[PDB]
Amino acid sequence: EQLFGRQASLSNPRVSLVANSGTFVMDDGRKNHVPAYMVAVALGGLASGLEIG
Amino acid sequence: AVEPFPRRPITRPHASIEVDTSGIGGSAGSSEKVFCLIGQAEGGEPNTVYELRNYSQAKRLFRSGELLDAIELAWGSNPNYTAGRILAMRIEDAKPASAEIGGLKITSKIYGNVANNIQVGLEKNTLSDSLRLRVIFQDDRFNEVYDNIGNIFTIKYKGEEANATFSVEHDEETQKASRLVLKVGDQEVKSYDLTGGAYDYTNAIITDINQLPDFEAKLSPFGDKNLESSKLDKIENANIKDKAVYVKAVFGDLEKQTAYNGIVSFEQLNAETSPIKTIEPFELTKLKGGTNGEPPATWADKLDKFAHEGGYYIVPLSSKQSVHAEVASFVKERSDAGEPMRAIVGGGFNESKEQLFGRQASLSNPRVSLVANSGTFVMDDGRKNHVPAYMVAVALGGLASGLEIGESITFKPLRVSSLDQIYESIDLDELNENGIISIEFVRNRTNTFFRIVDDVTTFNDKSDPVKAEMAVGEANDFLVSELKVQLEDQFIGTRTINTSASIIKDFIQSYLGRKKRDNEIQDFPAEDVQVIVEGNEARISMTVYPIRSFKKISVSLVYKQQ
Repeated sequence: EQLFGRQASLSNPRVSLVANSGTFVMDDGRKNHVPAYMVAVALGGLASGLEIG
Repeated sequence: AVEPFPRRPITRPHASIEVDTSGIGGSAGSSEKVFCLIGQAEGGEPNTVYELRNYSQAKRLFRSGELLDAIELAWGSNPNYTAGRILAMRIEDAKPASAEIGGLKITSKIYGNVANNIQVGLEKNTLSDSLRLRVIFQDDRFNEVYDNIGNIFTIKYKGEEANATFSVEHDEETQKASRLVLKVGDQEVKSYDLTGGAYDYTNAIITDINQLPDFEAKLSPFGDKNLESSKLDKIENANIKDKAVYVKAVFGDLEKQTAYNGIVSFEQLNAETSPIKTIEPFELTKLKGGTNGEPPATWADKLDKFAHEGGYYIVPLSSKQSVHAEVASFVKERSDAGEPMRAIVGGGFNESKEQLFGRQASLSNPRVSLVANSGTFVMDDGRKNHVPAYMVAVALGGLASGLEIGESITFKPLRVSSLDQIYESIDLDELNENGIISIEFVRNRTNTFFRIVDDVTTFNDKSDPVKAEMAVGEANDFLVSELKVQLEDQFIGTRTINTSASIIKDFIQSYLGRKKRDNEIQDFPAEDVQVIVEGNEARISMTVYPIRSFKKISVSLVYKQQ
């Protein structure tokens, strides 16, 4: 519902809203539990690597 | 014709797999020609012709009936000679079912007695001052629900002034409500006529109201609502300073969403110049008045519907002699008009050969062939059905549709499980000599076949193959028709500045030579062509030898010593 609240406030094709939050295992073996905007980086880093098509 | 069903909109990318007793069934194969059928069939629009490419569409639209069984025979009779595309129209003049409750006239997209099993109802959503809808079609178990119906956006006035009022006016001449005015403290800021122009959409109004420093119009997230302004509802003096003032288009929201329902159409009840009966919640109630009607005494109007459709083969699923005459007259008309066709007919169970001769005596036409045998077929789901001849006629029609133009149905096998009567050699000869097409049984060491003995039309004379053998006549038919239409395009259709008789003669000879190079025709006389031109008209005459098939072999044996 809060996600829909953000959707209600914001509806723009130039932006996408990610909902899930999780944890990542990183260098040195440390695993960090992080908010969604860190997941957003993973989506952004992925999309950056993918080709245009 | 019309390919009725477009895509279903989808929501998510996924793969789903579900066990079932039955599959998707047959499929239309590549074909030069098209196959037309008429018969008893539940579902679909009466007096409308539908094109089918797959058995799934036939199930989805022609929900049940002997017609749907006929399609299965057409594509299931032989995988090698699978029948081509299909044109179908239901004989029964079914009716829709209707419900008129709660300010709404509700009618069924489905036509027939099934339509009365549709239930639709509205409910009041106390949580958001909105109406709610549910649609259930119990036979197909199709359940649909809509919520927050009608409410688009909310307005709040934020200033300290005593009173803010929201008003919408009504036009009685057309029953529309096309004004929306915001007033605060007996002073007006703006007024939006909802009759197009400046504020055609509610989107602009929301933008307009939001610009006002003392107001905010906020979009409801429950369902896309960008309706045109004219669809807003009658509203009279709503206090904008309060917690929430709703802007409503009850029918407009219903009109958009309900268009996507697969079962129902909605109309807004006019009272019985009468004002609008208010759309209000009501119990989920059955639709009523949907029936199958009765078939017409004459099928001529139905057959006239197929003119200019290109279906070479047409089969009526009936045994009535008068109906057969109607088709024969209709086919005769189309052939002269420039649309050649062939009709396949067969009536009743185990009908007497004398009665077959009675039909032959009444009817002798090269454009039609009469099938005598009746039998039973094993079909999908393991059910085996014992059926009249006109269902066998479909198998012949479906077979002939799959075969190439130059190849006859003669002697080809058939999958029919069994036949009512097993004609003897003499019995078969009498039928074939009298222009009756029949089925023959043979047995291998451990195999059994049902074969089509030969191609013969009701026309009896053996003198002219084109009259007798439909395969030969069909080859001539497609040859001429394909030639003329091409010729029309080059000279009549396309802008031609000049033309001579000899030029036409060369073009004709070029066309025929190409056919021989494709093996479509075996031989012909090159010098026999004639061309005459007379003002705006030209006469063309030519001859081509029909193909001859292999019929008789006689053998004798001699035993000897050593």
